[PDB]
Amino acid sequence: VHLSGEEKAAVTGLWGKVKVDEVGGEALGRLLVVYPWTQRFFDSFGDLSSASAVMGNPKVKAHGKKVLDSFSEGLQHLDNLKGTFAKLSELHCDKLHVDPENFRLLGNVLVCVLARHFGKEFTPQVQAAYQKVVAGVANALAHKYH
Amino acid sequence: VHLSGEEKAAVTGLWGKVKVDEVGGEALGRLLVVYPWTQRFFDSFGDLSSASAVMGNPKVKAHGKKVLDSFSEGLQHLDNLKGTFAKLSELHCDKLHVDPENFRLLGNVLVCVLARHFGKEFTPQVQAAYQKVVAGVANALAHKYH
Amino acid sequence: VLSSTDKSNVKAAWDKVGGNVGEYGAEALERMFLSFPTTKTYFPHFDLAHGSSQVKAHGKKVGDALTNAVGHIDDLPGALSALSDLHAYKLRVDPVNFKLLSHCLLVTLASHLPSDFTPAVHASLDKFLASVSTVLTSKYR
Amino acid sequence: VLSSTDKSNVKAAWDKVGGNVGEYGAEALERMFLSFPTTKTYFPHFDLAHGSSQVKAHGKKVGDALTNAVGHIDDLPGALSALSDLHAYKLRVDPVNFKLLSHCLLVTLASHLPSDFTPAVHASLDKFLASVSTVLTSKYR
Ligand code: HEM
Ligand code: HEM
Ligand code: HEM
Ligand code: HEM
Repeated sequence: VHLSGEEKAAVTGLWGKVKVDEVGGEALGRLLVVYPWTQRFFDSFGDLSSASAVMGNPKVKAHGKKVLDSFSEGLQHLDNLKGTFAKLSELHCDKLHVDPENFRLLGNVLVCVLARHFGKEFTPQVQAAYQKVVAGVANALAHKYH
Repeated sequence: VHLSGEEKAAVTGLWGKVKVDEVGGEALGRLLVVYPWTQRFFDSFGDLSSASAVMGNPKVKAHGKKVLDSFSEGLQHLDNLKGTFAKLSELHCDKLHVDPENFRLLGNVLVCVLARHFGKEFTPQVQAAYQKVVAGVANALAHKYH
Repeated sequence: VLSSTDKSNVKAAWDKVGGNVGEYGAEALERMFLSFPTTKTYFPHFDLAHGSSQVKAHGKKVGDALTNAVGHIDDLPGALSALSDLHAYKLRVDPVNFKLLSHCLLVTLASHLPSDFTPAVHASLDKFLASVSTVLTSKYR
Repeated sequence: VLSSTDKSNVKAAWDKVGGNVGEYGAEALERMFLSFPTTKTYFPHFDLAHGSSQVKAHGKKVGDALTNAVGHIDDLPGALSALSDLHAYKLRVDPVNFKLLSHCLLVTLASHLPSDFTPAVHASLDKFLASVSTVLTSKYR
């Protein structure tokens, strides 16, 4: 879907203030604690048996950064998300066997993390623009499953 | 996704034996009893307050037939489902406000109805081919939501 | 399904909410209406502008209902029997909408209580709201 | 959440299943593996060919567990505590897979019992399987 001129401005403004080395790791960690079955995809990362273990794991933090960088590329090609994510969609389907419902859950955890970091600045209006972005990314990652 | 030559043959064989005036009405009725919130979209159809009421309602039966006819057109254009369902996708999104999760539920209820009607003839192999068809239709109906 | 540990976590979060349950209820509703415009169709009889009196009053009702659930967390079907009657039999709300409101409640709590909203507490709260949601969309007269 | 009426319906269906619970368990598994090939990845240690001895044995275990649930339908968390430990803590099964197996169990019952599988009974069985699924994917030590 199309973002309006105002929605685009709000997204660009907040994203320039994000802690690039921090936000992605917290989002991936909360996915693994809140929705505990997601731990199975990351078995090679180590001990994930309690909330404290997941949130202290170095491999979880590093991969979270790579995920954030991918969101950042998406933000520069909002009218061609399918072409941008075509290769990654093939990977998550054909090789990793991730059910697409999990793409939606990760998007919403990211939104909860932006809320925790920005407080009063994460207004209903800023949240609304980000919901359009995370939905667009989820759909683009799912497109080669069909 | 592509159906194999064998999958296409199994779909064509069973569909020629379907009771056209019966199967669609039973599928729509079971949707309304098993998943009772779906009743809200059909308020103009009358009394839907108990299992017996839903399954005896004439407007539910008639609309179920129209749904079946749409599935029948889809079966003749399996490599161009998006173009075929483009108009209907716009309607269900822009005018009717139906959440796409419900398209999946209707597909699976239809499969349960085919099982009840065909018994031992609805083998694991026949079921597998029909799961590819109902997934393709659900995706095509959702495509203009994005 | 909710553990003894989950019950302790939920009660801890609610202690920190203090006297603010009504304010948080109203904010969660406002976030839902703007982000997900289709949810507005369940409230055609409301004025849905920011800071409306109708949204303030309703936010207080939703909040107070959640406080009663916490106080009776050992038997949720027993405590919520009347509210289930309303949401399941009369209003016929699609379960997808309960996911949207629950998410908006979590976003609100995260915004206001950043030091109390730990990953472990986030997990217990998501479970509690899912259990409440299931009770409210079930028919059990 | 399950009503008194739901409990009566589930017990009625199970009466009609009679001595065939193990056969229906195995058929439901076979339908799941063929229709939804990704589910095979939880059983890399099995021979998954039609009529295999391993699928027959496992079908009997799944079936017998459901019979115990019916007999203790007033307290499912109490009856299923050990099986939840296994599916939630050890196996870490994605909830989407419980939806696929439950659907395949309904397809199996519909195939074999067309006169007993009424819309009202279909509704009560879908609820019972959803409740069992929630218990098995929840952590409550
Ligand atoms: C927000 C949507 C997502 C984005 C943008 C994303 C992005 C990425 C990227 C860029 C990679 C590295 C690709 C490469 O090495 O070539 C990756 C790998 C991976 N992703 Fe995702 N991902 C998303 C959602 C998910 C979800 C929900 C799961 C599982 C529940 C998942 C599981 C994995 C796994 C297991 C790997 C491989 C990790 C490894 O072993 O190195 N992804 N993803
Ligand atoms: C299997 C996927 C579906 C197909 C192929 C389908 C097909 C159709 C067709 C052909 C029409 C008539 C279009 C017209 O009058 O121009 C229609 C109308 C309608 N559909 Fe669907 N539909 C599907 C799923 C659903 C679901 C899941 C719901 C709700 C939960 C729904 C709700 C409605 C409603 C409310 C109408 C208008 C009925 C009336 O008032 O006349 N549809 N659909
Ligand atoms: C945490 C979940 C929820 C709780 C605890 C809750 C609680 C309540 C309460 C306490 C009332 C007022 C009952 C009274 O008359 O005394 C109410 C009414 C209502 N609810 Fe909910 N609710 C929830 C979710 C939802 C959702 C997701 C929707 C739809 C998007 C919804 C739609 C409505 C509507 C339309 C009314 C009637 C409003 C009026 O005119 O008074 N509810 N709810
Ligand atoms: C109605 C829901 C289910 C029930 C009642 C059930 C029941 C059982 C039972 C009774 C066992 C054997 C326990 C023992 O060792 O004595 C078992 C094991 C197992 N289950 Fe389930 N199960 C269900 C759903 C699922 C699903 C959806 C999956 C994954 C797709 C799954 C995967 C497994 C696996 C991999 C084992 C270990 C098999 C072995 O090597 O023995 N289960 N289950």
